[PDB]
Amino acid sequence: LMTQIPASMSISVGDRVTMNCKASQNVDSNVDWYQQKTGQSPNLLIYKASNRNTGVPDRFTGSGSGTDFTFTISNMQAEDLAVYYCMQSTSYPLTFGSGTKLEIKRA
Amino acid sequence: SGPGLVQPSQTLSLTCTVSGFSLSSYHVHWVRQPPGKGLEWLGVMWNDGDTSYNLALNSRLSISRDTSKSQVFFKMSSLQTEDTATYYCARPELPGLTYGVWFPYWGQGTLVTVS
Amino acid sequence: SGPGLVQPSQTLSLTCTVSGFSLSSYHVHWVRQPPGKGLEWLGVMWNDGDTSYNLALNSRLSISRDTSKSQVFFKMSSLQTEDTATYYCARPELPGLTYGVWFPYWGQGTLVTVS
Amino acid sequence: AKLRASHTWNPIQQMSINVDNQFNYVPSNIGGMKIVYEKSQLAPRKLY
Amino acid sequence: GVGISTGTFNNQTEFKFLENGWVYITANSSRLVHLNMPESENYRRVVVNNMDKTAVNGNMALDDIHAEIVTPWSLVDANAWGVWFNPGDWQLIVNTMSELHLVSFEQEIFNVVLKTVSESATQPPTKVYNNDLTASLMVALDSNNTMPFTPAAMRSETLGFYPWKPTIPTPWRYYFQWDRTLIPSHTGTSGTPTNIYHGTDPDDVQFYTIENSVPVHLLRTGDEFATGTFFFDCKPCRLTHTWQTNRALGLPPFLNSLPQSEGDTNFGDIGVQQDKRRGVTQMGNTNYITEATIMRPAEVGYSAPYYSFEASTQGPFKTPIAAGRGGAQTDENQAADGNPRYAFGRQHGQKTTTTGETPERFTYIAHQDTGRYPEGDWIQNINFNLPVTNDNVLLPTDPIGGKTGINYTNIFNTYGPLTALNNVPPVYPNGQIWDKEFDTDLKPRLHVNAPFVCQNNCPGQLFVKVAPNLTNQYDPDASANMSRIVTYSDFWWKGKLVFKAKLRASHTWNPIQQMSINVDNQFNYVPSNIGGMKIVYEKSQLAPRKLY
Amino acid sequence: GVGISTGTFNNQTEFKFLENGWVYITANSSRLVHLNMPESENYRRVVVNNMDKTAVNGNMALDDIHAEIVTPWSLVDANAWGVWFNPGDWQLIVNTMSELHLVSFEQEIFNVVLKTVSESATQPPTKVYNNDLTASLMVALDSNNTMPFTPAAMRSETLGFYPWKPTIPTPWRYYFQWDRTLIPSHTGTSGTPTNIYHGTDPDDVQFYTIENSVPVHLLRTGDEFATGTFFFDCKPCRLTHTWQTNRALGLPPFLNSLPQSEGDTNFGDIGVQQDKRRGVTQMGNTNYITEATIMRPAEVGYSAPYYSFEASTQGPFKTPIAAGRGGAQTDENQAADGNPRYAFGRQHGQKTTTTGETPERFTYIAHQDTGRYPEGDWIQNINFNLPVTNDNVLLPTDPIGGKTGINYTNIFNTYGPLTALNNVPPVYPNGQIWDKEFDTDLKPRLHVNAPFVCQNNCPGQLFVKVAPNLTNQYDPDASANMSRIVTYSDFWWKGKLVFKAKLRASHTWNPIQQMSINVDNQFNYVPSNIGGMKIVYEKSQLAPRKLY
Amino acid sequence: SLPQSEGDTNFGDIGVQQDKRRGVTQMGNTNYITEATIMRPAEVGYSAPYYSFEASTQGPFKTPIAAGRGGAQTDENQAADGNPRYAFGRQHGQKTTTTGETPERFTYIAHQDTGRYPEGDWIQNINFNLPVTNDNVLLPTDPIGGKTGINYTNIFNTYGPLTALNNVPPVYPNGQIWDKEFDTDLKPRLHVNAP
Amino acid sequence: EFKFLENGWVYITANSSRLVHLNMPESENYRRVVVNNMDKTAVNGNMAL
Repeated sequence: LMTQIPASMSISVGDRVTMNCKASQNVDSNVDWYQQKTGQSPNLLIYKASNRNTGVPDRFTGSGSGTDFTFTISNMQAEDLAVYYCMQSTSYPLTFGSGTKLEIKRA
Repeated sequence: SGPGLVQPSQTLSLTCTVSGFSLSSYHVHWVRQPPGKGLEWLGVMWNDGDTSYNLALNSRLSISRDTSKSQVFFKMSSLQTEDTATYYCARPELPGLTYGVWFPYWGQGTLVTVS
Repeated sequence: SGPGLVQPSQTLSLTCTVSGFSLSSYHVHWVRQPPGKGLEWLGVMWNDGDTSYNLALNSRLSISRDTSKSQVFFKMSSLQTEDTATYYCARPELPGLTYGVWFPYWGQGTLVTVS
Repeated sequence: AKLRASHTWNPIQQMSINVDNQFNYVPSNIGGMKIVYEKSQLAPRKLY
Repeated sequence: GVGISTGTFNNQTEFKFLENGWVYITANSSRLVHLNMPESENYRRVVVNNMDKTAVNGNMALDDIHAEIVTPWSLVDANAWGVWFNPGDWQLIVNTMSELHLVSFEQEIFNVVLKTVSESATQPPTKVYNNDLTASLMVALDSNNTMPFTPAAMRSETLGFYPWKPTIPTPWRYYFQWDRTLIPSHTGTSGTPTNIYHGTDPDDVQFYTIENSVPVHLLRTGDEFATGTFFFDCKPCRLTHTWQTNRALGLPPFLNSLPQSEGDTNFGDIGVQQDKRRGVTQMGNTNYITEATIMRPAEVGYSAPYYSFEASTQGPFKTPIAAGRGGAQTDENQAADGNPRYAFGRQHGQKTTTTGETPERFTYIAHQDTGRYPEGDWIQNINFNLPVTNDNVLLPTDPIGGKTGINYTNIFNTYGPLTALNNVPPVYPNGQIWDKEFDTDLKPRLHVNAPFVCQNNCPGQLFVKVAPNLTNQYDPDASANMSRIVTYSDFWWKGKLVFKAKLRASHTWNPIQQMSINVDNQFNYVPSNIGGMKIVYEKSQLAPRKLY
Repeated sequence: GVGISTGTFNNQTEFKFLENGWVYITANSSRLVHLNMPESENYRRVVVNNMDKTAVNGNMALDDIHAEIVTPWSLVDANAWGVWFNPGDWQLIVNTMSELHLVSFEQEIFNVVLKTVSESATQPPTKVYNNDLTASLMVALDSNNTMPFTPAAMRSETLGFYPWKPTIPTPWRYYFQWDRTLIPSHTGTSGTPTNIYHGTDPDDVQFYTIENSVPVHLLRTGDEFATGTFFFDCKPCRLTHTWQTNRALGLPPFLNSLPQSEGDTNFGDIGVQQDKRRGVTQMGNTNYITEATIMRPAEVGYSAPYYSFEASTQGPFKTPIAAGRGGAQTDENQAADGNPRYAFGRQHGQKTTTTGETPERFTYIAHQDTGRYPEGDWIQNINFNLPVTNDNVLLPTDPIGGKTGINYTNIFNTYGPLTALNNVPPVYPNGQIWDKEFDTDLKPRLHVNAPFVCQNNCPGQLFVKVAPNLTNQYDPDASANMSRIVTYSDFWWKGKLVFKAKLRASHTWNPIQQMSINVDNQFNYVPSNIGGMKIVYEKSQLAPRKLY
Repeated sequence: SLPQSEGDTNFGDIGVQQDKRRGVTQMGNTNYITEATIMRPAEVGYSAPYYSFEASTQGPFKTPIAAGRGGAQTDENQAADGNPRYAFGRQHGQKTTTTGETPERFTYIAHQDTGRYPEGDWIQNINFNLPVTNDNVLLPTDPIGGKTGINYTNIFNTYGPLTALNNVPPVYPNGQIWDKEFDTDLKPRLHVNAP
Repeated sequence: EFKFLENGWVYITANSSRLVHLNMPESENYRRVVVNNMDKTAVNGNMAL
């Protein structure tokens, strides 16, 4: 099914990163991403890649198709932080992946 | 639902009022951990349904009063918690098959139900 | 309701789901300014009601889908605003007559509707 | 007119009072009346 | 002989009509029956006991002890409403009809088959099946009723619904006569409650054994058996509940001032003071004549002591209630003032794919409104000094002997002069059709079970058992173990029932509640892709009517 | 009982004659039937879905989604022309006969047999077969038609042709009620088309289940079952196509000069100019009266929008066409203006030795000439300035909204005042015999399926299923898995049909096309040394006649 | 192939491919026989040009429609494909205490389901090259003469050979009982007024 | 009142009545009138208002 890696990312504000995923059964593009937006949470951002809407465009960007997906972050601020989730949508049932964990680099 | 053990009755209710699109039928009770899981997405009763583990059954009338039930008992010895129950509630599935898919918003953060 | 002038249609809807006690019948759409006013507290239709200024009529089914309507047009040239619509929703009146009375809680702060 | 007869396994929609219209049928204390509209063709049947 | 089959197979609903409102509802049904050979042989008397539970302090009754006589035979029987009717057909009866009458009943059995199992050992084993002509089946049916009686659903082990699925009868049994006495107990009780058994009074014993009474047609199979039709004797039943309670009996007082504006908080006025009103009354001193205090032609329903177990031969048992909980919305649990609550399973609900097993339960309320609501009842002295002081009257909050759960309401009764109520509404499809009537001479005025009662005698049942076989060995009249050839046999079953009913007619300005599909139950009626079925309960007494 | 067999076996064609041209064509047939026991048990509702195909952009309909209720039962049915007739017999009907009338139909079933399979394990295994007398077969047949209706060939899963080869019925099924909506799409479409399912309207549900309706004779086997004969009600059908098109309606203009030499490029002359001709006309300004422009008593056929899918509960579906492609020789593909094209296999063609499987397909044209040919149609203004300039008129080469495939012709219709056409010609032997008539009140003037239609009610079908068996185990009304004894049963089947027809008569100077053997198909009629068979299609409406 | 588990996302399979299916059809080239494409005994309802005013002695007037909007849930306004909408007042509704005056209006839908839903209709060439390219077919999104509101659907008609429908359902209590029948000889097959 | 017959045929017999008040018509002779409103068809647009 779906898993979510890399992890342990500490970044400066505004910088980019790549987040990716891998899956078995061929998912077309059903790939989705849920992003707090801390509160009321998780409050999905981009629909199946790619729709930049929700709630205003160009905060992040998704792209790619098929068994893989690459999640991308253009504008990083204190309005987004910590850890996020991915889904696959296929058949029965639904399934979730687990975890990224990106907090602003503080040192 | 609970509290607390081993299988007591009821205590899952929200949200009134305007609980979503009445399509026959809909969700979402949030669902679940949140890290999981879960819950293969209710139908409508004789026979339309249903969820992925037995005795998870759901039932309710989408007319007013717009409500929910039970829910439910079920097998709680795994210490799992979803204590709310708030809506919008995208496309369920069953209806669905866009393919699928997607889930806009939610509401009413942490309610936790004891083991 | 509106927006904006002089008497356009609809746009008052909330809240789904679990909108309150279904007693035949209930409130509360918040109501109103808030400094006022207002609104002498809906019945149920043929004939049970109703509100204090004409063409304020309300109607809805308390079964599921639990919803509301209209509401309504009505006479908006007084620039007044109640844009939500969230519940609990105490005792209406009609039922009531404790005597009266009292109103616990509310929800969903400021929604403002234009003149 | 002719009475219909069941031959199905299912019940069939009828008109009836509920709380949707709770009182659209009962007068108002001033003498109010409405007679709200009512949709009657209620009975599904086979076609071909 | 074997080269024919004489039967037919019918599940149908046909409405034949007559002149002036009388309509015969003629329903038929049928089922497929499979019947294991009874493993026991001789008649058998057994006494069951569980005592650690009555032993431990408390536990008024979590069980008692009974003694029964288990025959090898088995009972195929009617007398459910799920054996013939369909929630599809059930609609057109309850919407259009204000009354019922019962007429006639009959059964027959046709095209029997007998099979055989030969269990190999050295083989996997595989089960061989060779149809046996010369084996036999026993059929024993009495229209005298002499042999003792039960209906069956005090449980609902009765025949399965649907007519594509087989169903099995159940082994047949009846109570014997013993004596038992049990003393109370509770948590704080010290010492021993003295729970004892008490042998059997030899004065009175009934072993009733059908082979000593009633004939038995025997069947190998081409042959059929048919019981002629035995009529009923009954009184009708109303399908129309009575909403009017003791408020609506009378002519309401006359308003002297009529309210004005539309929309409501608008309250008329009785227009006079409480002192000067004029009318009949029953009360100690009336300068007061109210909407409450006034003479009514008679009461409705009866306040009964609830959860009070009177002791007898069996000691503890529950004292039933003939009314509904209508008017009481705050007391539920299951059937607070009593609302008979069926618990069945696997056969008429709890949708037919259910892993393992677990019962199924729903509280069936009444749709009749007669208020017995115990809260809000109290008593005054005859002086009527108002407002009344706490020392001169009672409340439900006042103990008895210093207790709490009791109010006073657990010890009360009325019933006597003026009371009345409506016959218990039929329920569906877990309910019962007819019930035999008691043997004694005082004939209780109703039953909290069946809608209809034969005032003379009801038709009997149909008993059946596989015919025994022996290979070679035996001892004459021996309770030692005689060997046997494991067999089983199936027979089709048909049934017929005749009704008579009258169409109701509007005379009101309002429409009336009916049953119908919606989205509440969207599909409680349509099968599930594995073959699931439910037949959820349905409440029928739907029709409001005038009362007085 | 078993020691007799009551039936007979008939495939014959006998011509009985009467006075004055009326001839009864009386055909009989019969088949051998083998019937697996249905593996499922309960009634079953299923929803089928395939969406990646409607998901990807484009693909108007390569499929939709349907929901059905699958019974265990199975349907043996008539209503093909390959079940009774022979391409040997078919000849003498179509050459000599100008009309048909339908009369009567009946069926019966005789000499049933039931068998059994006991599968060993330790053995190879070998399949044992022991004929079982006391097992049973169910037969359910309604002449009320109340239970829902299908014919079958929308596919042609119908009984096999030839009467030496067995054939099997097919499991029986019918549509349920759902809702679906689907938005367009194409290759260049961006975003998402929004393809969604939409639950079920609870207002309208039909579970129709025959056991709730129609009786069931049950059969062990010596016994027979026979349905009495239910007549038809119809209008005749012409076997004679109408060649005259809108050219031949009228009296042709008079030549003023007759050509001379034999052999042809020899062209007569209308003899007057275009201006001075005399006659009736309909047109904006006539100094012109042509062979084309002139008043005709009415039109023939109708120009219909082709390949236009209107949306409904099921959304996309094709809008049928009642005419033939006659007159259009340049458009084929398969059935361009529509020429219903049968696709069958393994059972009535694709010669009976075919490795693996693959469908069989032939485009069946019409033999009727009514020209709907869309090319060569356009419109003018009312001025008639000739020769006409490109800006004042239209061509099929002109887009709509800037498209290409569309001409204008995909959006057009006429039909209205003057139109008419001939009833669809019967086809053979993949076609259909009779068709039930719609329930609503406006009664479409024909069908693009069957030649004949019962205006009141058509005879019903014949339903059959093996009777169930259990060994020993069960749960009452359980959708869990009950064990079973795998069995199957065969029964012979007979059929009878009555026709009435009139001999045509010459009045022409010419002979007329007939069917006959040649070398084109030299042997499409004679078996192949392995036993091969085809029964190639054959086009019958062979006879030209006058029209107006 | 019959599905298995209870509860649904459970979808049966047609079990064959699209190419090898067997049955009757009407279409240009069939290696395809669908649930959609197949021969049906006749149609139901008719697609009619909507909001088209033909001119006569009175010039502009509306061309009525005999069907209901059943199957179309996204088009309402008032009576989109037509759903006759009564407007009355003071005498049979708008509850009998109403200050001043103002009409009363409710859209009466049909309860009959015959789908005329115009969205999701288009046409193909006779070649059937699939998946189809935008240049070879039509969409409701394509103008006529460069317009927008028109799709193609405002100019269309069928009705002709195979159509049929059910007599207009009576309505209540604003409807009509009986209606006199026209004087001419062709006697229209129904009325969109009286039962 | 519902009067019944044999085999499913049922006569539904309904009656009614009303009270009628009728002003005297103020006009007298038969009268032919033509109604016109054109500024609305005059202004561009407004197919038929």
